[PDB]
Amino acid sequence: QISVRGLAGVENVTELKKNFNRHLHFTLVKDRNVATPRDYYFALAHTVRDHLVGRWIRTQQHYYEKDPKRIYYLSLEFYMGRTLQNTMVNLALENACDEATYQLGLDMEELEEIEEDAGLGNGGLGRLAACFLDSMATLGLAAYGYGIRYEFGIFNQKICGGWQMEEADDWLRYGNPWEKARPEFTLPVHFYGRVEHTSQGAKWVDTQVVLAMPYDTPVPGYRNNVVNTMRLWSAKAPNDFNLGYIQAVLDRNLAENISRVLYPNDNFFEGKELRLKQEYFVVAATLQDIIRRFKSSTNFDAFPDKVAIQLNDTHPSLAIPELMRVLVDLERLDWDKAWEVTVKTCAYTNHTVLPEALERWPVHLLETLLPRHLQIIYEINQRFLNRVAAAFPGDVDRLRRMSLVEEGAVKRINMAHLCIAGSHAVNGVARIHSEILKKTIFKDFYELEPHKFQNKTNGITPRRWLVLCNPGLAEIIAERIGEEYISDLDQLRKLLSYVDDEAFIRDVAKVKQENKLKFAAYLEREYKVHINPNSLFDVQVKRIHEYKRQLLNCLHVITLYNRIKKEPNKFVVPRTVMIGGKAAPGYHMAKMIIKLITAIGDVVNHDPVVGDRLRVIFLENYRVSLAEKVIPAADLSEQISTAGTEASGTGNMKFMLNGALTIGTMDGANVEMAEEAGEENFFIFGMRVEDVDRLDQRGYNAQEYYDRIPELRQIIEQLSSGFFSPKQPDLFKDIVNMLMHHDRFKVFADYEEYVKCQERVSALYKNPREWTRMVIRNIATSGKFSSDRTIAQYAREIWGVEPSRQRLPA
Amino acid sequence: QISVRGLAGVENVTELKKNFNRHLHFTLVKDRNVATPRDYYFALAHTVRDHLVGRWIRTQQHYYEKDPKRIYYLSLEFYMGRTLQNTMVNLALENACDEATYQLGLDMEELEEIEEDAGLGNGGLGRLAACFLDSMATLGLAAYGYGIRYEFGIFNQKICGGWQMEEADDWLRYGNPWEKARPEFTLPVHFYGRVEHTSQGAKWVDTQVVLAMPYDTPVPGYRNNVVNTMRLWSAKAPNDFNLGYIQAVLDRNLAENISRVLYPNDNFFEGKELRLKQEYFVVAATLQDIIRRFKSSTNFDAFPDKVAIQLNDTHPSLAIPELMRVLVDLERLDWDKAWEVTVKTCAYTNHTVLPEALERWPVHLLETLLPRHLQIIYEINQRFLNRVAAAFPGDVDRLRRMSLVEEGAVKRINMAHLCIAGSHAVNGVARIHSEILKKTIFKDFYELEPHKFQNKTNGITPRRWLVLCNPGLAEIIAERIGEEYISDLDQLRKLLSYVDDEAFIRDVAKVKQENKLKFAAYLEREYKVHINPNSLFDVQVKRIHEYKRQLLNCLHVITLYNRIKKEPNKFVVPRTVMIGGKAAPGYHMAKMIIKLITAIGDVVNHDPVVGDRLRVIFLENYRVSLAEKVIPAADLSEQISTAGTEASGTGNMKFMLNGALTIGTMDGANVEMAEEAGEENFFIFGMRVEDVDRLDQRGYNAQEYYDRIPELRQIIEQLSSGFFSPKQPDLFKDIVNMLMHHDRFKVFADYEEYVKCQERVSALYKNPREWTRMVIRNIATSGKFSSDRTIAQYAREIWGVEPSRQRLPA
Ligand SMILES: OC[C@H]1O[C@@H](c2csc(-c3ccccc3)n2)[C@H](O)[C@@H](O)[C@@H]1O
Ligand SMILES: OC[C@H]1O[C@@H](c2csc(-c3ccccc3)n2)[C@H](O)[C@@H](O)[C@@H]1O
Ligand SMILES: *Cc1c(COP(=O)(O)O)cnc(C)c1O
Ligand SMILES: *Cc1c(COP(=O)(O)O)cnc(C)c1O
Repeated sequence: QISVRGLAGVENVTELKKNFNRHLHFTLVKDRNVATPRDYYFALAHTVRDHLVGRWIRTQQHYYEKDPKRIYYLSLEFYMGRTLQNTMVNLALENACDEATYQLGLDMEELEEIEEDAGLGNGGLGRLAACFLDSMATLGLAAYGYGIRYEFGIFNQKICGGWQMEEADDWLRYGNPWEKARPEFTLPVHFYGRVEHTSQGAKWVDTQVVLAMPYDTPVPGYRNNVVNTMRLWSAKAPNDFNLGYIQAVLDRNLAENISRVLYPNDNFFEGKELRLKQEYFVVAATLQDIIRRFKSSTNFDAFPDKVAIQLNDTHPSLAIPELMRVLVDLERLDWDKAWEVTVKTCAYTNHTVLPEALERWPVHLLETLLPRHLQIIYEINQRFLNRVAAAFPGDVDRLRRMSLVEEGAVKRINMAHLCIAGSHAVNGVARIHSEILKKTIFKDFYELEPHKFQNKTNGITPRRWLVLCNPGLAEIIAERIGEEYISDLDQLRKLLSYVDDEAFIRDVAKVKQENKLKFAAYLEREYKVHINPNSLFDVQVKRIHEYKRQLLNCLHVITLYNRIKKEPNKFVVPRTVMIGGKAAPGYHMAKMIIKLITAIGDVVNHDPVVGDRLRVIFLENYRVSLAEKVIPAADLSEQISTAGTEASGTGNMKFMLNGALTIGTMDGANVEMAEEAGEENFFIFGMRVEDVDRLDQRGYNAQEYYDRIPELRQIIEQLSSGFFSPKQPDLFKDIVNMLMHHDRFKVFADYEEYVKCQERVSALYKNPREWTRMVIRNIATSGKFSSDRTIAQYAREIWGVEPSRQRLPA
Repeated sequence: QISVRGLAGVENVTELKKNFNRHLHFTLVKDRNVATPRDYYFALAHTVRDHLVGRWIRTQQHYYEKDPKRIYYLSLEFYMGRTLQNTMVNLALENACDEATYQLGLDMEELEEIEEDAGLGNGGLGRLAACFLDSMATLGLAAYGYGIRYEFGIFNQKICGGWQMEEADDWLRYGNPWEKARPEFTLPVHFYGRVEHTSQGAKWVDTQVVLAMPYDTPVPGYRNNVVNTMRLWSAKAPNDFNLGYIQAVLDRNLAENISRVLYPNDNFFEGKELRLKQEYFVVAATLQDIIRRFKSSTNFDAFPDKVAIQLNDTHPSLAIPELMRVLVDLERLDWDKAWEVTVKTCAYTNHTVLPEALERWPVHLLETLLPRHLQIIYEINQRFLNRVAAAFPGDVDRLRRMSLVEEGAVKRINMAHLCIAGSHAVNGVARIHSEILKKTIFKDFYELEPHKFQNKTNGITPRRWLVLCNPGLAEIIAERIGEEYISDLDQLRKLLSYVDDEAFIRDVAKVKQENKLKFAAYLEREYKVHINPNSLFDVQVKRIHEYKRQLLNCLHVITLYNRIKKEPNKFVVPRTVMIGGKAAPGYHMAKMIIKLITAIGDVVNHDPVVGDRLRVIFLENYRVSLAEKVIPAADLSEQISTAGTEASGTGNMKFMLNGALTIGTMDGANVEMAEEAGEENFFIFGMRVEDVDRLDQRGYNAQEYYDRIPELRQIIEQLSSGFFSPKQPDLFKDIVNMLMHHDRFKVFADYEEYVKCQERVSALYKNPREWTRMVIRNIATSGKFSSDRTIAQYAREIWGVEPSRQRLPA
């Protein structure tokens, strides 16, 4: 049908049909008379997986011959989403499979919709890991994603009476055709025990053994015939475990709990033992595998020439003491040689400055669970503080601040401190975030070792986030400038010579309108809801957080509503305001914000005076596959975090790529997005980092804003008095109370400038041609925000390897 | 190589090789350079499974068209063993696959050895279920095995210092290529709750839901292109289960525990709630499926014309009240019509008379877990006792004895009573066992309803138990009388015209000697043990039980040893005495007997005076796949249960078929084996049922035998004084104490006649020609003991269907 989906050759289509019927019969043991749409999805999945297999085997083979430096991306989260369309896109099979399925009387798009998201992540961080694996394969890096195969990923979100309910994400119920179990490479992981000191050094004994069983998932590069590996570990009890009889077998479930469930906290730390078990489990099994692969090339001087280990935040920080433990206790290297090897192997990406998100593990937990690691951590701390003392003699305060060990009621290990000490590179995830690291929380570490601190601004894969989710936009771009941009997104700048071309302006607006019609219909079908598709689609999709200020958005929506009620017969640009995201299940305030969003919707959507001029929709179960639908349908991207809180964001980039204008604060990658497009092509409002600091010094008094802004007082009096909760007048007293007395994120301080800036968005939306021209200027400058740029920067400036776009032979 | 293994056609072999290489590449994602023997086993498994798939689909299709009466075999146990060789045998692929694997440089026999037993059973009962499924498929019956997919089957037995240690049977670690998950036919099973009475009858409410997910395993018939289905249920939590968040997800394991582990008790009842949950789970999910399939043919008068349900002992007795509950509470049939349908649908096989094996469930357990079933059971009891009262007016004692409800400290339901009341047929499993049922424990039920009581003598499948385990014997038989006997074992009588043929006598002895050489070498390799293969192989393999009297065997072995020490320089027929079996983990006395067997071995095998004249071997981890090796190697079958305790036995039949002579009591199927071969071709000794009864009336005084038999006193003084346990002189005081004061199974009463009969075995073994002639007379009369005869009898006399040997088209 469309050019960027590849060729449907007569041979290819015939062969895809033969193999689809072979899998339906032999693999699924179904005839065509009893097959369900789900059997047809599986037969197709198996048929596309067959095209991966040769490439996967030849790629892993090639890495054995050439023995390049190996990259190990350690993450507790890989937010993969669906695999089928991504595989077809990257193998150029999409049109062939459309054709082959059409000739068997099936709709490929209907079968695509039956795939479960691999939801093994919370949001930005897990999804960055997935975009990275795609970019590492596209750039021919010998890269491995290592993590945990959670039985249950991020919970499925139901709304009941406007409240979030959680349901278990049973994503493996029907089987995962993408993974290959490798039970033959099962490795032991040790817990508890105690340290004995001998003549021959320290010895970790009386440990409980958990087995780590790997599942390999293929990661295809973009048409380069490279297939890298994501290895995920599953926890298994040994067969002698507890071995009255019955209970011993049932108690195997204590050990297997380690890989049962993803912790559903976004940008928050929960100090639970099961979480620390997950962190050690992935580090212990991964490092044995890394070392096994290295020894099949005694001499560990070459280890950092053959191995880069990237730590995705501090979640796998134990990789540092674990590598020391293996090198010192098992390989019998001296401390200093082992440490040199460790520092040159490890690098640490920091993702947040929020105090409540930084991992600070109580010493009593590490003492019980990982006694030897705690000894190695104390020893690291001693030798690290001795270097601080020598460089800053007499600065005892620096020594207390830089310590890996925090003093207090409970002693904690600062895992971030451990990562900086044990890594040759520390990077933030956007320029402003990397600057904030050097000026604030890591100032001391920066003054000791300025050379370690880098920026690597985040990116998104234009494969999933343009070609796959927005084929119509991909196509009209390819019509003008060819296909090369999909693996070289900087080529999108060539679109600037088309901002005054009438046909291109018409095609960009037509794709946007088609995406909106398609998404409005998706809402009708799956959730019986009626939206005007000629309205401005104002979309805020991201995890529910105080710092991301969904509440600021709520205040704008109630402001629009109050303005309609006051002057009902005046023209307003119509809007569908859509807010979606999950709250962490124990995050009371995030759960109240969801409830307020739905409560606003219950009042606004049923007011006859409002008409189809204002709709408020809570998008249920926001996840990777809902993002692929709603991002392409959006007109306005809401990126309205308080300046200095959103380290980068990646949602922002997705919408820039897909033809939405951004209303945002000078926070995270928003700053670099505005720099690339021009400030005049961006709806920037609100405090800078500098202004928030000025407010903090004098004191944030919310009362002042409530007293000076009559429009804001009206909203607060409405919230307080039960305008939005008639049967429960005090339902939202916690929200009012927090906004008035304990707002860390200064929602009221940005209110006036937000509402005024939202009027400028409406004004431009009245002028379709100038809206679409500004959209073109955004799409055209979105190249920097490709994960291909990000990974090429990690590769050249951290890992010491050269990316490549050269194809492996088929 | 050998004729009964089928043709290796040039096309067949080429095609098996192509598909083996296709599965190694596409299915296992291995090249030939990294593949292990286990990858080669899997590629072959997948290649043979592909030949099942067409036949399976066409068979299930054919049953939908023809809509024959359906047989449902409900068992908590299917002792399947390995599937690969069985599939090849029944599809005539064995020589083709040998040839195809040989040409790829692999040894098929080495790959066969890598398959895990499906050990979803304890022994005789579970293995009867497996032999039955094979015979039902061979006789073209529309039959379904229904059970539980236990994650852990019968434990792996290790011996440490002569003691049994249990290890978890992780049989699914590497995957099961034989099963097909059918998550789309998942059914709810209810537990707990309470009964509400309405206008519209009774209603079971506030229940906990467990999901039952079926796994289908193919059951190929012998070269008739029939493939029946074994459906096993797996327990799954619903996604709203417990739905702080983390614990709710981890607590899903409470529901999934139902199908986690097989209870490892043989011929013993443990009244545990988890066991009752397993019993309801398989019955609830199976009956919904049975009814679903019936409704795709309102009118339940025809139900028993379309459905037979066979209960394998009382383990699925809840099928009776469950069928009533569905018919009365859900389908709104009146009680009497529902009961008529239930009785005509259900039939009950009894397997034991041992009091401690009969299921008697406390009322308080049924009250809490299955409140509605208990109400239906009380109602059954009332209407049943009203018929007893009418037929036997004034016999209040009969009423107490026949009650489904036993009075006492705790009230119990007698599940056997429920089965007789709710079934149109009750059968024992050997003629003497069926007679004992009518004269003793079910006398009262027999006098009320004589027409219900049948015999169906057990059998074994000659496919697994001759062709598969003993190809050399199968072949020399096929040389003389053709192949037809494999599906018509009565044809073995034709071998009687060869008892005086010298070539046949030579070939029978050569196969036996080859089997013994092959088994002696298996012992050397896997367990570093050195046996004389010219010795008589005296084999007792079965679960470790007081009633099966391994101890009587021990007494003979110590007698032989004491006779050698007294007269070292006199000739004795050399023997390898091999005893093997598992003890139930909580069965203290069974665990002590294993320890005594190994303790005898430690003394006997290390005495230089004894030489290679007497060896005692404990065969570790006795299971279906060890039975396929040791049964063909045996000279003497030990079937020495106390008369009236072994309902049938099936081991006995396996050895008769495979060229071993039997030393046994007139117990179980031993009686009919002796009748078929002639008493003169059988080593019968000991008390009959009549003699045990005579001893019971006067009182069993073990002292009397100890006082009169000096040889026996010597053994007891040796056991007591620590002759067999030097460092622990009192190790075996429990064994001596039980034999002297509390022996329910009268070991000493059979001792004298056992030792004298064992001398007659030795005498005949000195005369190879007359031993082999007696062996021929045994093999020749073993036809009755085919499970094909058994199932044809169930079919004609219980289920009301005609067996068929006609092929489905390929
Ligand atoms: O770099 C990827 C994204 O990382 C987000 C983040 C920071 S900390 C964090 C986290 C996620 C799960 C469990 C614990 C912490 N996620 C962070 O909040 C986003 O700004 C950023 O875009
Ligand atoms: O009919 C098959 C075999 O059944 C054996 C049996 C009786 S009761 C029983 C059992 C097995 C497992 C759990 C509970 C009871 N097995 C019984 O002990 C054998 O004699 C007989 O051959
Ligand atoms: C990209 C993405 C995110 C991250 O969005 P932010 O706006 O940067 O928080 C979260 N969830 C999903 C499903 C995503 O695709
Ligand atoms: C046949 C068989 C049994 C039953 O043997 P009995 O001697 O009748 O108790 C038990 N276990 C296995 C593995 C069998 O094959």
